[PDB]
Amino acid sequence: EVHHQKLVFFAEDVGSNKGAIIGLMVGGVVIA
Amino acid sequence: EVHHQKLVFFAEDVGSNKGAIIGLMVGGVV
Amino acid sequence: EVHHQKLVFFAEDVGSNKGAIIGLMVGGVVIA
Amino acid sequence: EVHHQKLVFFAEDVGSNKGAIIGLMVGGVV
Amino acid sequence: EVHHQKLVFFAEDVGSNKGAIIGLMVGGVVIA
Amino acid sequence: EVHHQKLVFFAEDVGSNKGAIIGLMVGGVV
Amino acid sequence: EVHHQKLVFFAEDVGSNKGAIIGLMVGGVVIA
Amino acid sequence: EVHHQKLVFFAEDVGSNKGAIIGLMVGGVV
Amino acid sequence: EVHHQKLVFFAEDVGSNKGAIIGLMVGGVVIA
Amino acid sequence: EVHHQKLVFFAEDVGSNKGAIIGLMVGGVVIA
Amino acid sequence: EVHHQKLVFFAEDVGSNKGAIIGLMVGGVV
Amino acid sequence: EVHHQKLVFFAEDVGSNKGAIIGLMVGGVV
Amino acid sequence: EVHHQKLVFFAEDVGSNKGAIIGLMVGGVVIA
Amino acid sequence: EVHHQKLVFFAEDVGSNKGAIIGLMVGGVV
Amino acid sequence: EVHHQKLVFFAEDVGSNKGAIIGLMVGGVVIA
Amino acid sequence: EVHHQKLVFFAEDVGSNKGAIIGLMVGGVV
Repeated sequence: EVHHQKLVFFAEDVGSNKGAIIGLMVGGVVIA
Repeated sequence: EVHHQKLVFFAEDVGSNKGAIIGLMVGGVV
Repeated sequence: EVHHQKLVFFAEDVGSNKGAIIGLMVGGVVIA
Repeated sequence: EVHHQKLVFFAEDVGSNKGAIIGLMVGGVV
Repeated sequence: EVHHQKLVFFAEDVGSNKGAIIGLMVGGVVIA
Repeated sequence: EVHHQKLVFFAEDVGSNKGAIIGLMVGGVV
Repeated sequence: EVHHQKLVFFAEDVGSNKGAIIGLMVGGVVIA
Repeated sequence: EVHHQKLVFFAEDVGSNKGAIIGLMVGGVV
Repeated sequence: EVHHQKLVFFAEDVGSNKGAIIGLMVGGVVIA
Repeated sequence: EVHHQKLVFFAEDVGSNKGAIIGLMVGGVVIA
Repeated sequence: EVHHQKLVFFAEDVGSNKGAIIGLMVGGVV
Repeated sequence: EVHHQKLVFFAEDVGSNKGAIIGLMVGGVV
Repeated sequence: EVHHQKLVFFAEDVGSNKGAIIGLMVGGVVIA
Repeated sequence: EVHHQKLVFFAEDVGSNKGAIIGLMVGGVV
Repeated sequence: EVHHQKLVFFAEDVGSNKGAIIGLMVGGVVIA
Repeated sequence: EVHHQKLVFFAEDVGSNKGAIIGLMVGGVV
């Protein structure tokens, strides 16, 4: 089947927003 | 044959926003 | 066959907007 | 066989604007 | 087949506008 | 086979417009 | 086959006009 | 078909006049 | 602090002159 | 502190020149 | 100091003359 | 504290040239 | 503190050059 | 305090070169 | 100590060069 | 603090020059 990628991230604030470190490293290898 | 690549981030501030570290690294070889 | 890449980022600040560090690096390699 | 590339960013303010750091660097080598 | 790229950025300044940093660097190469 | 390239920015001001720093550098070589 | 490039920039100034930094440097070359 | 290149900038005028810094350096050669 | 950009392109034609496709689209903007 | 970028590409055509595809898309952004 | 921008193209001429395609669209504005 | 970025590619021919596909897309968001 | 990034690719063809598919995608994200 | 990022590829042809798939995806967040 | 990264790949031919699929996916995450 | 940006391409011809397809699109926004 064809590649289906879904990445959902939620980051809500209710007083003092800061922000954390979020790193998404996606790697794919294949022939042709 | 559809390649559905959906990347969504939901950020909502209520008091005072600062700044998050969002790093999206997508690498593909064919 | 049909590439559908969609990146949607929501940044709704109701208090004081600052500035987040977002880096979108997508790399594709394919033999023509 | 269409290449649908949609990049949408929603930046809303209701108090004070500053300056976010968003970098979109995509590389496609065919 | 056919490339359809759509970049949409929303900036709703309601308080006191300033200025954000947005870099759009799309690199595409193909052998003709 | 129309290469649809739409680049749209919506900057609104109802307080005190200033100056956003946006750089659009699309590079394509066939 | 045919390039349909459209750049639309909306800048409101209901509060007070100023001056945004908008750099439009798109480069497209094809072998002849 | 014909190359449909459209560059449009819409600036409002309600507050104190000033001037935006736009650099339209689009390069397209075959 | 000071931009020192230099583009040097060497193209020899000892066999037969033709026509290379060189696209120079550098964009540099700074907030004022 | 200070950026020093140097891109050097060597193309020594001795047989029969044609044309290669080389895309240099450097994207750099920074809050001032 | 002063902005040192240098653009030099050195094309030789030994065989049959023709003509290269150079698109110099450098955009720099503050 | 210098940021040294050196990118060098050596393409040598002694028979017949064609056309390689090299794409260098780097993104630095500070 | 001092970044030293060097990418050196060697491609010496003594027979018949064709065309390899090389994609260099480096992404860096850091809070200013 | 030096970040030595050295990436080297040695491709040598003797008869007839074709085209290898070289994909380097380096992503780092801090 | 400071990050020292060294990647060396050899690909030599002696008759009929082809080329294999080599994908290097490096990912690093850290705070500030 | 001089921003050294050196872009140099060495294209030689001793057989029969044609046309390389090179696209240099550097985007920098401060």
